[PDB]
Amino acid sequence: AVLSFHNICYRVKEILSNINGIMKPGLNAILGPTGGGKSSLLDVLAARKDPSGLSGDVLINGAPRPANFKCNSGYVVQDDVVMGTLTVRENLQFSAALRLATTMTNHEKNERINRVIQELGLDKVADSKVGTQFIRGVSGGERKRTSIGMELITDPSILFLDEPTTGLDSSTANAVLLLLKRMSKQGRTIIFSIHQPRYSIFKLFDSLTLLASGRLMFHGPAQEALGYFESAGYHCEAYNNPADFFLDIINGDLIEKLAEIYVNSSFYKETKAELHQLSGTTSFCHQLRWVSKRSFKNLLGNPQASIAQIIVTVVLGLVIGAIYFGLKNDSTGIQNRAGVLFFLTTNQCFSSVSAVELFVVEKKLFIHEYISGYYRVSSYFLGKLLSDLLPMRMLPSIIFTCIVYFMLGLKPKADAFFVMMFTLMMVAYSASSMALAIAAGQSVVSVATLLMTICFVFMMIFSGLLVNLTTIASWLSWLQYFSIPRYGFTALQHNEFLGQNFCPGLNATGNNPCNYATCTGEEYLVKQGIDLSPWGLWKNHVALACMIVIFLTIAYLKLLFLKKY
Amino acid sequence: AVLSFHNICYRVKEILSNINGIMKPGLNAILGPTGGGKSSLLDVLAARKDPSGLSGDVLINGAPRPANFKCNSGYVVQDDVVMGTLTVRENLQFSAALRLATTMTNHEKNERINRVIQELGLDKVADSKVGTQFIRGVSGGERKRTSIGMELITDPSILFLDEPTTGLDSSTANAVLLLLKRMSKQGRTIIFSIHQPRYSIFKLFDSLTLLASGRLMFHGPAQEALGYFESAGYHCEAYNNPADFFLDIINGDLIEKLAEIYVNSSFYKETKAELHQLSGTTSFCHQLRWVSKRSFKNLLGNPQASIAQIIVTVVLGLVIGAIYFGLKNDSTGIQNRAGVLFFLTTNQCFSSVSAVELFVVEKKLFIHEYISGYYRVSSYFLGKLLSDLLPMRMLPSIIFTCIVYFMLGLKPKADAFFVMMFTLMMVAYSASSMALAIAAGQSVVSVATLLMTICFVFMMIFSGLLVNLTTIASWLSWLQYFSIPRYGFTALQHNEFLGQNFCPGLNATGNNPCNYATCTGEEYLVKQGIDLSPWGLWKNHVALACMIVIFLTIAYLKLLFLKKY
Ligand SMILES: Cc1ccc(NC(=O)c2ccc(CN3CCN(C)CC3)cc2)cc1Nc1nccc(-c2cccnc2)n1
Ligand SMILES: CC(C)CCC[C@@H](C)[C@H]1CC[C@H]2[C@@H]3CC=C4C[C@@H](O)CC[C@]4(C)[C@H]3CC[C@]12C
Ligand SMILES: CC(C)CCC[C@@H](C)[C@H]1CC[C@H]2[C@@H]3CC=C4C[C@@H](O)CC[C@]4(C)[C@H]3CC[C@]12C
Repeated sequence: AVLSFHNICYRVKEILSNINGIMKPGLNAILGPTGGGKSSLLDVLAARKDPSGLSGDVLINGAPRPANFKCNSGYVVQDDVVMGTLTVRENLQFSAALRLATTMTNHEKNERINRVIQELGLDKVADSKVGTQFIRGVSGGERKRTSIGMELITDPSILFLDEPTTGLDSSTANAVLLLLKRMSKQGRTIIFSIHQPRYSIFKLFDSLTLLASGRLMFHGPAQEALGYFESAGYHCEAYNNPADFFLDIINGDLIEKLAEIYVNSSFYKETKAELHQLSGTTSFCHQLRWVSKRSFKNLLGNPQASIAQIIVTVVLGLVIGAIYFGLKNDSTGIQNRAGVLFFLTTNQCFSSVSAVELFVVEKKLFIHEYISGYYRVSSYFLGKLLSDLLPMRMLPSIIFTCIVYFMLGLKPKADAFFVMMFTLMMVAYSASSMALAIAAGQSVVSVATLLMTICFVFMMIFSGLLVNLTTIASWLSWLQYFSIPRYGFTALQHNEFLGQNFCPGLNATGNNPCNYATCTGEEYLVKQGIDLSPWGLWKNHVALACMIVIFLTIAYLKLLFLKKY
Repeated sequence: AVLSFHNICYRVKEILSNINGIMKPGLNAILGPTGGGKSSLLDVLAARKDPSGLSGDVLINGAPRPANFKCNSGYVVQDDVVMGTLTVRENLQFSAALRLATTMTNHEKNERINRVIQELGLDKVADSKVGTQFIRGVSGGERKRTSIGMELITDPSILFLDEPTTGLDSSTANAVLLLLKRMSKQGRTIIFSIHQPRYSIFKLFDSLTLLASGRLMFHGPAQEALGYFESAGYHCEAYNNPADFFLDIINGDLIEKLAEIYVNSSFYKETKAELHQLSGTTSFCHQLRWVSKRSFKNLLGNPQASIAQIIVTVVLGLVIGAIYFGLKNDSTGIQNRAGVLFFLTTNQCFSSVSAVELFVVEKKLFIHEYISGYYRVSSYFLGKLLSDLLPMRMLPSIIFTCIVYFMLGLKPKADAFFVMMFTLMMVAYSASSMALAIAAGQSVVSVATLLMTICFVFMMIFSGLLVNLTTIASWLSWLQYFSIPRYGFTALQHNEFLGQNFCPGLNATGNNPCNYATCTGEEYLVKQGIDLSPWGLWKNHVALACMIVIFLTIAYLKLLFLKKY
């Protein structure tokens, strides 16, 4: 194929202006400083910029662009979207399992990818972890071509690369481009935007589209690539870089002085002729099965934050298991259970600040994938929390009630012990479902951690311990239902002080003199304003279920309405 | 003033090796890549590297370095050390007020610095805020020139500049380079290390000392600056950068091939001739008066970290003031009073995370000023907390207990109001001192926060409310004394349960049947196990003062034993 664009303009102040470059198959390039449009019109061609400010017409061999054009062409980006704790043969496995595996069977995807790993120089390191900045692995010179093949699995026709060789250890930074030379001969239109090449590839190109000050510059066809500026007064000369002086008139030795050449130039007079010549979603249930495989294999591969909520949980169980040990039934038994039941509820809230890193640590990965048509939004959101949020906020609840229960000496039944295990694994979801809502769809975390714990302290006040709720008169008992650690703390106190006594040496079973005593259980709950009825126990657990579905929806309601551009 | 160094070696693996350069008065330079040794030998000549790993010698006009060599030579650095929210005239005033003017009075410093601001291009914007990243102001081309004049006040001999043009908006990047030429004509030996110049001032220098791979490289003299590489095979050619092709040898068109030409070059053999020829704390009381004037001015002009700790104090005072309001003396008066006293002492303890930014955010400021001999460490530390710690930890305490005391209805005495205002501003310093102890002398905040709020939860348990302390049996009750909000909570509970009744309609002054009642005040305190005597109240305050003196001391001790190099 062949790309072209005529009379392109754009606004957010008008950013770009009328440019009319052509783009033949081969190996193109975009040049210029960072302030110009070296990173702008790449997002115009690949349907990445917003179609509001776009005015001109961009063509693909005379025909206009299809309605599915962005999901057939690669967009290898600068910041690497390859997953860290994953195998390379597993990483290309994930790309092949979504874009093209609708009809071909499971021994047809593995022969197409072996055609790719036999390219790229990859068969030596084909079964290693790619490594992160935190864990050593495959070096940075070999991960950029690893991300190239992830969008080469489907058969493309344009590879919109996005400045590969920046911060890429220049001794082997050419190894990406000499690789790009040999793959360009098969009929691929490599269109990218390199960042400050010195001299070496200035002959090893096919067509430049240098831009400066975000306005306009040609030199579309370029193998001579320098002859346009040696007749304009401002000459690049002996002992001068050719690729740096061209934009040095804004660097201080006007750009309008070299802009005005193109009314009477040597390349504009032929390109307007051709540009005026030609002027006239699959298998939903397969998705969240395979999306579930990455986030689970990511957790096993990185055992530094996974065990970090297991050790600090079972250590904290033993400290509460050692401070409290054999709590008695004396006069200091009401206060001794009011604390240890308050600590288990509040720790299940405040240790759920670490769910902000479930969506915001890889927000750059998500927007690139959904715009490339891998999976639907609801398949990501129903699959992500089903794989990481559930089995990391459930097992650190049942270990944290199995250790503590037979060390304190609570009510030693069988059904009343499976409720305390149930309420902690329900309040920890309804605490984490709050953190998922005010985080998803952002870029930083230091405005969604100072905001969340400043709202988790206003929930800690109305909790039936520091207030004694049935004393605020009218206009501040309607904030009482908005606090998550209430409903866990009430249901934990309901099955705890039923049928117990705290006045040993006397008896008040049915003969109760001497008021202002609080020595039996069932009068203590009356004073704290909670119902003495078996419906009143399960009233909280149907409230947290409605607190989860409300909060989890407005996460998924805001993952749809985000700027996917 | 003339520098000379012969056969320098340096080990942390030896990074550096034998270098043989001579530095003439004029305007020198240091070139090369960032991974090499351009940023390494600047800290060797300017006495910033430690003299341990150094084996070679440096000479100032044949004499070695005196014991006071770093206290006459400025070290203008690449990241700015100018105070952001301060005016330029007072900023250069502070630089003059410490180094030289102990004998002259206050009408000689402005006589010298008016000559300085008449240079430098300062006479337009001499009286504004210089600004920072977060708050705007004077542009970057004027902020870097302010640091130059800041260490130009005392009459120097060498200005060891430290890569000025890093990220410095190239159209006026030559302006500071043009400014350095004119001041150098009067006996200023400028030694700096530029970062990738294009072509222009490469000829407008006096003596390069280009280096690469941290090993060695020559061209000491520089007036032709290119005549060496046209005789070495790897010739810099027409239409090629001369500034890069000298160091493009690290990219591979071998660096060591050029080093073998250095045993037979035209500059190795005559430089060894001369180097083998020539080889054969003031007014301490005045200091902390003036140091406190800066940081107090840094609170006035920056109303984003000062009034932010007043609004969240007074919007919290009403929320506490409205939840509890007119607390009674009936049977739910104990729990309703122990809550709000627990929430006041812990809120002063978790409001200590906002004081670890008091030393950490300006460590790069403190290291540069102490090695240049501005002030002693005991003047900086004792001058810091007098200005930024005292009037910002006390004023959000007495506004927090005045607005709530009559709002709740506590004991309406006169002296019992001056204990609650006193104890909260006594627990606040001891809380802020502990956050000063495990932060002072570090680089990142996110280690001294997840280590400190993991310790201020081990103090929130042993706090007289969630434990009922006389049940921890033997071997964890020795951990009872290591917790800061215990001492603030007991002394607040001591003067608030003394002399009241929580048993309306009955009376237990000397007639108390019906045990487990807690109808009087003094039965509640003995049930918690605190001393019911005027010694036990003031026992906590003398314990808190011993906590302050211990923690403030190790803040001062770990400031001394720091790697100031
Ligand atoms: C078990 C508990 C009970 C109460 C509290 N918090 C408070 O008692 C409290 C009091 C006042 C404020 C208000 N603060 C005022 C100033 N502004 C700026 C911020 C909020 C906040 C919290 C924390 C905890 N525990 C807790 N909190 C956070 C984290 C952890 C934790 C535990 C284990 C592993 N990792 C983290 N544990
Ligand atoms: C703004 C959003 C996030 C918070 C929504 C709070 C609401 C939805 C929560 C707080 C209190 C909860 C209610 C408390 C009482 C009951 C019991 C029963 O009669 C129906 C459910 C119902 C009515 C709960 C439904 C969910 C509930 C109404
Ligand atoms: C490193 C620090 C925090 C712990 C060291 C202990 C210091 C800080 C604290 C902990 C317990 C405190 C002691 C507890 C008991 C008393 C009461 C009286 O007899 C004199 C003060 C004295 C003796 C306190 C002095 C300060 C003290 C010793």
